[PDB]
Amino acid sequence: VHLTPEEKSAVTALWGKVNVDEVGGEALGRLLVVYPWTQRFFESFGDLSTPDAVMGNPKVKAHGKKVLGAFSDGLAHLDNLKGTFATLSELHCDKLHVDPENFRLLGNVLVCVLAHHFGKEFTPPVQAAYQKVVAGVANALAHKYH
Amino acid sequence: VHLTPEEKSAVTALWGKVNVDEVGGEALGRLLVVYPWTQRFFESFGDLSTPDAVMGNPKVKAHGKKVLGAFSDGLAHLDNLKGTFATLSELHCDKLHVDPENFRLLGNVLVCVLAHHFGKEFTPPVQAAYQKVVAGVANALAHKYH
Amino acid sequence: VLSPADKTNVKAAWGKVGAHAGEYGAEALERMFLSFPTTKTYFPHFDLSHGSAQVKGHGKKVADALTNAVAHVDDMPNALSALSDLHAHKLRVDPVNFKLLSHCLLVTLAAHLPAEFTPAVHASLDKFLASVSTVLTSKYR
Amino acid sequence: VLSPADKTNVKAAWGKVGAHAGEYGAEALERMFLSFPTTKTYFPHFDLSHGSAQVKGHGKKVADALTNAVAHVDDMPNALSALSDLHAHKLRVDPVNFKLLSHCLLVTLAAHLPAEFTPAVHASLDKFLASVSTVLTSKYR
Ligand code: HEM
Ligand code: HEM
Ligand code: HEM
Ligand code: HEM
Repeated sequence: VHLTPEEKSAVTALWGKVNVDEVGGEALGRLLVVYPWTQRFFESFGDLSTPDAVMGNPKVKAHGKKVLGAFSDGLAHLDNLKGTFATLSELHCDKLHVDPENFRLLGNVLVCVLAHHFGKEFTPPVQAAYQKVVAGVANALAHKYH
Repeated sequence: VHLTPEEKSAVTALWGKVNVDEVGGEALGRLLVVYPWTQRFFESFGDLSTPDAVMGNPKVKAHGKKVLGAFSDGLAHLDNLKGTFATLSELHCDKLHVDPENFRLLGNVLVCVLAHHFGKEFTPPVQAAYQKVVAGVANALAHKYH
Repeated sequence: VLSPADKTNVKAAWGKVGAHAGEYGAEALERMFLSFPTTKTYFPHFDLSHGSAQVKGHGKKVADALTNAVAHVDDMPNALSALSDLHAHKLRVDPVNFKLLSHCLLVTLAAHLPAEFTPAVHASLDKFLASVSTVLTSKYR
Repeated sequence: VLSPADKTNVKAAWGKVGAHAGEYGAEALERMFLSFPTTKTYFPHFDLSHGSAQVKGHGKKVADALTNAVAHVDDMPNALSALSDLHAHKLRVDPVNFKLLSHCLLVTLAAHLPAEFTPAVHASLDKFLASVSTVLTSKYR
């Protein structure tokens, strides 16, 4: 994506302070709760009937950690998001059959999770940069769909 | 934009039968009538109170052909709609304050006008290449918005 | 929100589809699958090749629902309650997709009913499809 | 549609805003201009610089319209009809922008209400804002 260097420096600075294990569980869990239709991909995850069933569900929480661990790595390659996510793009298309719009939904929910966590620290300009980042990821993830 | 040559060949081929005058006239007219809020940029065109008031308005028409005419030419640079549209980009942003979403709206009205006119000939697959075209145009034009 | 002019206009255009609704429903599906390949994520179990029977069959399903919506234009919500239940709780198609399908149904129609697809008929069906779409995604959350 | 808990959740989350609504409305705006620069096309006649009071002045207005919608959570359509009339016919803001501002408002709230911005409250607020946005664009055509 085309981030300024103060933008990529801001992305990176903050990102360094995020706890991926729990931020991952949190953004995935919030996705399933706010956009319940997204639950269609996770019936095997069990009870997702209530916010607490969802947020504290160990499969939800363990899945969250993978996505963000994956998100965390493209962060190291802002210059090559597409190649970074190329196999994951195919997986999601070809095998999981995930509508790429889910990627944008998660991006926003993520942005909201960061704000929630950083407070004052997630400033207008810091958000604008993350907005750029999550959009890049959604696009790189949707790149190989056909 | 990623067009196949069969895609590109089929684009080119029907484009060749476009009477830009009436197609640009029809396209811009339909926009103002279907999505009436796009009219906010043309009060100085006059009476737009009716589809007929709008379809039959010489201002709509001539603006139609103007737009459609600039459309025609990025088709000559399918490989660089971006640099092809850079100035128009700044002009729509910087001067006309056109919401780039209007561009998407246009692309879809267009695709509808083309079908209307080519009937049977605007096939599933011809539509598909065109959809790729009007999407790259919308993006190239939205390119320089800041 | 369908005005009496809108309703009248949709009744018109749709009556003229008459016999081909099914044929048109399937063509719409086919234009969407090709134009918006992300829509395919929802029919992984359909053979999506050209002239598929699934697509064909599905086309008529959709066609008939649209017809039923036309007939009950003033009570769509009730006419389509079962279908909103279905899309919202079992299918769970992302709301953005309703727009791609609607558009494809617009092109299909435009290309088959030249004369009747006037700027005003076009404005009308567009609002039509939009309300059908809103009704189907009204129970998502 | 807002459920009893949606309402309860929005009455309580908004309640906490209390005082800063205008302050928060202003920031939501700044967040929107910055992240979604295409949104600036509607505010050409404004000062879009950090702390402009054009923006502060506008922010408060927005926040009060929201406070009002909250206060009439049971009759939002009527409560904001004037505002829909306006956005529909005078401002003619592309509907898509309602979704971007709503998001910036959700970001703003989460940034200021750490403790009340729960999954449950988040869900409620998201639906709230979307119904507000729905009311506002209902008269576009
Ligand atoms: C947004 C960025 C995302 C990233 C980086 C990501 C990453 C991953 C990874 C690394 C896996 C495991 C790969 C494997 O098992 O080989 C995975 C699986 C999966 N992802 Fe994504 N994902 C993302 C978004 C989403 C979204 C938005 C959804 C739908 C709501 C989704 C649905 C799935 C599903 C259903 C699986 C398989 C889980 C299972 O049942 O084992 N992903 N994802
Ligand atoms: C989407 C592809 C479009 C293209 C290629 C395009 C092209 C053009 C061109 C070439 C001009 C003339 C510039 C000049 O005077 O030198 C123009 C003017 C203008 N366009 Fe666009 N246009 C597009 C879409 C739109 C849309 C969707 C709208 C709003 C509904 C819009 C609003 C305007 C306005 C307000 C002007 C000023 C015209 C005048 O009064 O001189 N354009 N456009
Ligand atoms: C105008 C909007 C739509 C209408 C009227 C409509 C109508 C229907 C109908 C009548 C059925 C058949 C249910 C039955 O067996 O009784 C159906 C099923 C289905 N629809 Fe929709 N639909 C619409 C939009 C969409 C969209 C946009 C998608 C996804 C891109 C979608 C995906 C599906 C799927 C996957 C099925 C089930 C297929 C199967 O199990 O064979 N629908 N829809
Ligand atoms: C839920 C969201 C929204 C609410 C509650 C809202 C509310 C308001 C209010 C209360 C006013 C002032 C009316 C008066 O002077 O009495 C206003 C004006 C305005 N709004 Fe909105 N609005 C919303 C969404 C939007 C969006 C998304 C945009 C564009 C991206 C927008 C653009 C405008 C503009 C350009 C004005 C004129 C203000 C001026 O010139 O000072 N609004 N809105």
